[PDB]
Amino acid sequence: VKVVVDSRELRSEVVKRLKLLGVKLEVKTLDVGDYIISEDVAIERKSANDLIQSIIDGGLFDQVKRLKEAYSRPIMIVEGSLYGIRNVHPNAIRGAIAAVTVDFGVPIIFSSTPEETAQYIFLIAKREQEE
Amino acid sequence: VKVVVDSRELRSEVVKRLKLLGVKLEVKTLDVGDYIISEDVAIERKSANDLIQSIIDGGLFDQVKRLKEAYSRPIMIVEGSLYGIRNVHPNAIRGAIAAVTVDFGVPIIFSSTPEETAQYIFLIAKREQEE
Repeated sequence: VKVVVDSRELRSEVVKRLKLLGVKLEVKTLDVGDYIISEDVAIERKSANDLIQSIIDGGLFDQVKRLKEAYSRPIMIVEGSLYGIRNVHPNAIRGAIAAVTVDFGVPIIFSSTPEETAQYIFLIAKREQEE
Repeated sequence: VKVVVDSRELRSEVVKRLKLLGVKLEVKTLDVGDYIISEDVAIERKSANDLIQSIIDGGLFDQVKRLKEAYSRPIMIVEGSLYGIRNVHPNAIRGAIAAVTVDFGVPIIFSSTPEETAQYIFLIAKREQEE
């Protein structure tokens, strides 16, 4: 399987696992997206803390808009637990999640670790190659 | 906000919280779906254990198919943690999740408790009423 990865992700643990899984990576500096699977499928990796921060600063919807305008089938992988992070009401997180997945129609898959994020990227890429 | 609930959910903790939130419920016996928000939006509540079981028995995709054929904008809320449940490889769960959200295009929102499931149903219903 072949995956294009944005330069900023190069030395991440995600890339390490993708390489262990035998994925062939092509590095590029992308204006949008972190991992490109096909001309239509792109993945944006976001830590739970960054998701919450983007909700606090009201920048999440602009981000999703940009992802959708660049790829017809974008996917967001939120990495890390969203529970236990105070300073923000649960409804603020829930509301944002519902908005992105149901309104914007962009899937928000949850990963517990960078290794799991890599496993998701791998299985999606494999299905793409077969498809 | 008004929500139609399937009879089998009547005495759940989800319904208890929806009532506390001031939601007006209409009970019906639905052939598909557990909570109906609009003519287009329906929600299927599934425990983590039942999701895993449906993957084991290969019945998940048939279930999603039926949800989609009944409602144009179906939503699945998986309640409970999917981690720590052996007898099934993580990739089996990940693969199923990716398939439903990306391939079938049905959002899979994750809830930690029946109370959280109710909070999601509530905020979605409210946005529907306003919309």
